[PDB]
Amino acid sequence: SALQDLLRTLKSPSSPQQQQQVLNILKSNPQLMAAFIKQRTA
Amino acid sequence: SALQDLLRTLKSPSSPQQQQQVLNILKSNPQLMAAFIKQRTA
Amino acid sequence: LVPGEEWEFEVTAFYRGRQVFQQTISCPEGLRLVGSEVGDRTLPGWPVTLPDPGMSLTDRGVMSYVRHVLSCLGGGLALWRAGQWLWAQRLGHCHTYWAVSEELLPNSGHGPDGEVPKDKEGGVFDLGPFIVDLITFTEGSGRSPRYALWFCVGESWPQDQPWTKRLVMVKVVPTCLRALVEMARVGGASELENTVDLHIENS
Amino acid sequence: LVPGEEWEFEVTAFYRGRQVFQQTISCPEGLRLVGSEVGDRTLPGWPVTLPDPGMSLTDRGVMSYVRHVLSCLGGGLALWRAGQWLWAQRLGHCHTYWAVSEELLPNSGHGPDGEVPKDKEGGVFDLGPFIVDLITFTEGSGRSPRYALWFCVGESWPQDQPWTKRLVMVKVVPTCLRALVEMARVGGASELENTVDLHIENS
Repeated sequence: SALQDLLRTLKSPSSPQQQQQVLNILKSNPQLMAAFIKQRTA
Repeated sequence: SALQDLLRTLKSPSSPQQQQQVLNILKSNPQLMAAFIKQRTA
Repeated sequence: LVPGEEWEFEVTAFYRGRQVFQQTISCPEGLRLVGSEVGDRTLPGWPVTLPDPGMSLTDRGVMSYVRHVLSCLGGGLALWRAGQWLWAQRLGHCHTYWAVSEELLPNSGHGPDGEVPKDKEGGVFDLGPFIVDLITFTEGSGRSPRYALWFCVGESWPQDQPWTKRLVMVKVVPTCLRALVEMARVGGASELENTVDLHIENS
Repeated sequence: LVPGEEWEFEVTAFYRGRQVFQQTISCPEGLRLVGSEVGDRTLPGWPVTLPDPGMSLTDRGVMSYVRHVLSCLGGGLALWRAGQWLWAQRLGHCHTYWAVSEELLPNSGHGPDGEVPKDKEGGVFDLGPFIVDLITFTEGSGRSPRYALWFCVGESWPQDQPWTKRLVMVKVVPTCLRALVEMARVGGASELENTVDLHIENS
């Protein structure tokens, strides 16, 4: 659910397609996800 | 009228200010007016 | 085939430097940059018709040449995703050179990354290095990952010469990659060089 | 200070190469590019407030430096017409370099035409050579006269690096000049070089 959390930090408008494509890259690249989480917690 | 002819040959929209400023440069430079006239004929 | 694996592309076209077209497209078959009618859907990929230069230009010489390379696009420039790669192919008669670079500038002269192949498809972008560079960007490397694909159509890639001299330049942006880098910026990553010297009176 | 020396200007500002502001303004007193509140209207010239980078950007580092530069603009960069010349004067703390260039690319590295003076005004555009070049442009040359003034603010002129790396760039175009050159193109003049070499298959 850090998924949904990262998405909401987007200022710019996005399409359902774009969101799903961002989501798929995130949920398939945990090392990238941790990087974003670490950015919020460091 | 000759000046008015040159103004018509302008694709882009324009403010009354812009148009007047163009006309002022035309009235002040007869050799430039000649340049445009010679361009459309010979 | 899995929903979300295909990519949404923002396609922006530049005739002689001037932006003349912009559209965001998302479909599984990818894109085909064409310059004419679409009564020939024998080819796969969504046909993106590049506009006639008469709609936005006044230079007759440029309009004539731009019209020519557009007409010679034929099947067009194909671009789609398969696996971790972005694939491109030149289906017409216009030699097309590409480079991955900055969003706002195709840049020169580090030269084109290569020429878009004709007979077979060629890989033009790898998601692999992107993600790796995004992570280190998040970790404060200061170097933002490139995701903008620029295509020079009909002419040699503009080295040393300004890209605005080219008749037809096209930018394609995977919007999901743009969003990822933005996520890093919002997270606190910056691209600002430490060599910035502000010229401001201090005395 | 009353006759026909009012020039309408299109002002376009770019933060880090990205367009964040554009307005077309015609004022007999000319312009003052500022970056804050306008309670200082004791100064002549229409005050053009450059936008806070929070409205458009996500890069925090860039946002900080842009905000600081805009802060130091003070009285701002002044621009007005008197006679055959365009005059500029730097009223604040931000050093400002200028060049007459293309409409789309401030270009490099032929160097900046100069630095906008502070203690006194300085001419940054002479209408004379423009009209001379305009006439020759209509006579079949390929050289289109330049009328776009670019201003680099708070940093040195981008002489090697891409101009998109500069924090605050501003382009100012006298719309009447733009229209004149457009009349030439409509008249039949073209900027297309004879060195154009199309890369199109012939088999």
